[PDB]
Amino acid sequence: KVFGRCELAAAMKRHGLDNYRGYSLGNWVCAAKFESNFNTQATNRNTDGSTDYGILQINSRWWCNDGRTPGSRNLCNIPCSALLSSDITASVNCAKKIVSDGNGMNAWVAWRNRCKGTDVQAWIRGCRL
Ligand SMILES: Nc1ccc([As](=O)(O)O)cc1
Ligand SMILES: Nc1ccc([As](=O)(O)O)cc1
Ligand SMILES: Nc1ccc([As](=O)(O)O)cc1
Ligand code: NA
Repeated sequence: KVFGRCELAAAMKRHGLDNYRGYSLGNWVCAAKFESNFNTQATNRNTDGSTDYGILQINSRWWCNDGRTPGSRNLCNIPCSALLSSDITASVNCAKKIVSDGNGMNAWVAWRNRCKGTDVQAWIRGCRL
């Protein structure tokens, strides 16, 4: 599924990401835009052999099991394919675990480089939430 901007903002809010760990909703919408282009089916291989999955490009080295990242943890206890669903529940639950992990949203390279410190409220302008 390719989400619309306000459509994703509504979904993330309904799942309690807004202000989760102090990160306002625009942070999560911005991250999703620059990690996946709002596409739940997005996958991208990393140099280390792991792969990033879904709307928030969750990594198989630590978070989900993709059957091919030898030496990996599956801390969200989920197959990585579950993170590609049109239903973002699994991605959201796993993201809440990641953002609690210690480095907060810095875990997401696109957020750090393209969202952090910017006017992220712009990402939810016009939405009815
Ligand atoms: N903004 C953005 C554009 C393209 C992609 As991709 O799913 O092609 O790696 C991901 C994010
Ligand atoms: N050889 C081997 C291949 C894949 C995995 As796994 O990414 O499912 O944990 C573990 C070991
Ligand atoms: N200056 C400023 C910085 C961030 C935010 As907000 O995205 O946490 O609502 C609001 C104002
Ligand atoms: Na894994």
